[PDB]
Amino acid sequence: INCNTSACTQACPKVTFEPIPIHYCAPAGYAILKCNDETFNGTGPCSNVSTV
Amino acid sequence: ENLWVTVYYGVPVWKEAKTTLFCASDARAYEKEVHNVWATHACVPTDPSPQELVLGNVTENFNMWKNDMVDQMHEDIISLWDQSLKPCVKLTPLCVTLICSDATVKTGTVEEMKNCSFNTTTEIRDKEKKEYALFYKPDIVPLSETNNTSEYRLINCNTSACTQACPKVTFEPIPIHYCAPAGYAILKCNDETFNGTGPCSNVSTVQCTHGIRPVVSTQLLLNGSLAEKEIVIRSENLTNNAKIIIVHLHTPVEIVCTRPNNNTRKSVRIGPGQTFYATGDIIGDIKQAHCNISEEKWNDTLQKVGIELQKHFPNKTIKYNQSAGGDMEITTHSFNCGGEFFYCNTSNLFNGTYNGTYISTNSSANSTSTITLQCRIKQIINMWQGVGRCMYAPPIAGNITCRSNITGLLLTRDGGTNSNETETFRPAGGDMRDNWRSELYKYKVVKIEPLGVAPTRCKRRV
Amino acid sequence: TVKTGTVEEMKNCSFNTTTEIRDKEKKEYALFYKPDIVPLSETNNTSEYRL
Amino acid sequence: AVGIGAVFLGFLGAAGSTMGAASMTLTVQARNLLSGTVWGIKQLQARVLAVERYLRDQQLLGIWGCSGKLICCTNVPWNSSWSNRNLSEIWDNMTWLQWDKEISNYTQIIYGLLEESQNQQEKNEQDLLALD
Amino acid sequence: AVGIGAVFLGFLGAAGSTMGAASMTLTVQARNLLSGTVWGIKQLQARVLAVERYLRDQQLLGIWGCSGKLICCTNVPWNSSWSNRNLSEIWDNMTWLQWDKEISNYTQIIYGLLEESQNQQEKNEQDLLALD
Amino acid sequence: AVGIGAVFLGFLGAAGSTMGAASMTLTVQARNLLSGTVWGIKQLQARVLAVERYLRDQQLLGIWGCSGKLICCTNVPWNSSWSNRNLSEIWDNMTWLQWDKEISNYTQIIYGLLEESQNQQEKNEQDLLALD
Repeated sequence: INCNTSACTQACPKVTFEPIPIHYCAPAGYAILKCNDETFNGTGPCSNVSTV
Repeated sequence: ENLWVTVYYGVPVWKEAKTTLFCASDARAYEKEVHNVWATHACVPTDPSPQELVLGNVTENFNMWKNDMVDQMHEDIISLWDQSLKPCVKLTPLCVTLICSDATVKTGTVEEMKNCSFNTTTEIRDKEKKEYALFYKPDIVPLSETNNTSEYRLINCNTSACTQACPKVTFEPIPIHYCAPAGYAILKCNDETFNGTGPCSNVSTVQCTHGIRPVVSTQLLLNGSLAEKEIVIRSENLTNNAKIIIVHLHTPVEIVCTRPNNNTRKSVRIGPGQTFYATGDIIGDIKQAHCNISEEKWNDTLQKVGIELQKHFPNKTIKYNQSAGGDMEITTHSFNCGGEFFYCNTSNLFNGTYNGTYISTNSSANSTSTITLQCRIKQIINMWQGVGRCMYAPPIAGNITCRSNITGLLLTRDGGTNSNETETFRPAGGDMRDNWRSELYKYKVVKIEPLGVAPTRCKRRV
Repeated sequence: TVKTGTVEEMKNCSFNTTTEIRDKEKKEYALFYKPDIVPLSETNNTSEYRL
Repeated sequence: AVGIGAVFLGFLGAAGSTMGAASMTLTVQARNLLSGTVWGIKQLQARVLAVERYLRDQQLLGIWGCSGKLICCTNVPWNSSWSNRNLSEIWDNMTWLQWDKEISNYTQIIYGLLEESQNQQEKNEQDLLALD
Repeated sequence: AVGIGAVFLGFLGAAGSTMGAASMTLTVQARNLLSGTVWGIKQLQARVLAVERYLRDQQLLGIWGCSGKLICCTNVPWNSSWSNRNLSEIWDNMTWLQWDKEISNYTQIIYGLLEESQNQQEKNEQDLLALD
Repeated sequence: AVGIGAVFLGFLGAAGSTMGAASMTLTVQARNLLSGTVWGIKQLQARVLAVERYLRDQQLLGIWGCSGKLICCTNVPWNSSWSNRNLSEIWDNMTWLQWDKEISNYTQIIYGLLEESQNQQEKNEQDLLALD
């Protein structure tokens, strides 16, 4: 399929495709805040907030 | 009356140092062009406004030919030219046998371009395809081990493989500001007619440098900044004939360059998804690439250079002469106007000797004559005399025009014992640093040393 | 063999190397040591070798 | 005119006003000694140069005293070999840059004396608190 | 409450306790303002961001006074144009975050007054030691 | 001894001289805790390791007090569980490294008490200057 657009590399069969969980952190001097209110529609205030 | 020593922090003293300066672009060309512009993609976008000091009683020594800032700029230009050519096409598949004859476009001969035909590889490895393109001369060399037949090859096949310049990338001198890191400061002169060394009685600090342009040419600097009071002639040692003579001008002469013919542009598919752009046809008539300069303005700008250059060479008529012969890169004036790399023959621009009296005949009479140079063009250019740094400039459809203010001449002096009444000044240059040294002549970098010791005749109660 | 006799360790290998031009191949030689040289994959005991 | 917002808040603008007057402005220059893909090295090493340079000066002022005040009397008397000028000459005529050319001599000898005298003071303060 | 060690367990745990009570636990938050192949840039520039941020705040406190103490009164009068509230309102009702919304005005003017008043104080201390 | 520079100019020269004599040479080791293409990570991360480690120790001394004098009395009395020795034993017989191997216990408990007592002191100074 790809001969007319690019050259595809074979994925290294030793490499594994699995969603191992990832935690994101902020550097020193910053903080991560998260909501706790239920049925949060994605915008607006959260009356119960936590640092992590 | 015992005397006690004291210490102060944050005092204004400094010493020279070779730090790493940075950039600090103009922050106006940082739309999508940030990834397009050559020699700007790595720069930080900032707004380096000037500073109005003018320190007062400072008397700082400056030097231009021992400066290291220009060498850091040179290293940056080298390493950022390579960085832009990495992610696109290598022309190794083009290094084949080219069966080429004169183009003979539409019943008529064109002297400069060969119509080459070669077997290119399609996307599928098995099947080759016969393809053609109009290659210039210089780019093309006769092939070895044949009886003077019509078999040719590219210039660089026997030394290196040239990468096609990424056609999205743009060759334009977008201005560059250089800034010293924190803890250092940039000093600059303000005295007029600074000959490149010695004290400057009027000195200033700045967060970053003036908007230097990374133009590269030879035998005529162009699009540069101009002097303030008079033509300034600048050389490390005028008594040594090996030194370039940066003849910085006050008034700019204007040069107009063009390529009249209406080139097309065709793409040759090679390998998995790569393409190679080359000229396909010239849909029009045939031309001469040329550059135009006013004859009156050039007479004025050589008369005044004669006057200013006669001060250091008193009691002498001043004679100009053509270059000393060699390849196109050495003898001819280079450009990258509009993306095409011209190579203009500067004879008879620098021709004739102007009498020591310098009778300035510029007056009400009309002298609209223009001196017209004639220029070759290349595509496969070995940059900065590095054969491993070669690249292939893609063709550009349509005819080109390129206005430009000029100059500061890059002259060199010549003459034996025989003449001794007039000295022969030839065009010179082609080295990299001299084009950028002529705009970093003001600036100097100093390390602040904020810790100091002094007496006060007073003790710390304890 | 060198002028009458044979060096016991080295082989006078010959091979078709590519020139700078992709189309043209040139016949070339060089004295490779043994250890560096192995008989070719699945041939009838001929004098064909590979690195 | 122009004012302090350039005249020192740019940089160094008391460089020719003599140390009698240049010593008044010290703070706004001290404020500016810190504010700092292979080109990422041209930014990281530019950042780290400023940070280490700054700390290597605060290191000395904490060792000499008194500690971070920007002006300190040190209780270290002048050796005779250093005595070249009268105090009226220095603070009223010379500049800080000019004065650096003379006092750069003996400089590495001063810093040892300042360092040593601080240990004596700190030990003595412990003695006073112990006796008190 | 909750012990003071957990009142700023990582940070900010007194963010809603009013500045009368939040100012009593500053150290348990101040301690954590510093503790910091192309992904090596994602660690180095994360480290250097913390270091330069920290020093660029310690730089100001060493200039204003008194020097680094976590609480300093500054001998700079609270100008009338900044005077919007009585002290009973501030320290007993408003959180630090809420107060930042009001006092963020005039902020860059305060830092100049704090900086310059230190030079006057240090010069005065030089005068006192000279006269004493 | 011998001059302190000759003993101690490199590093650690008093590592076996008992705690009494080792406490005189502190500065010249304190001065040496801060000094200084993809292969260059062995320089950048070597630089940044020294800088962050240095600040992360100066952070504590500013929180405990008093502040960065290199010797501080803390006004925090010894809890009974820490009591091990008489003072004549420690300073006259034990080396600093030997003493570290004993008092390495309890260590993280001390730092909290030092941090808390500083807030009490600073609050008291606010009270005194307000009442005064």
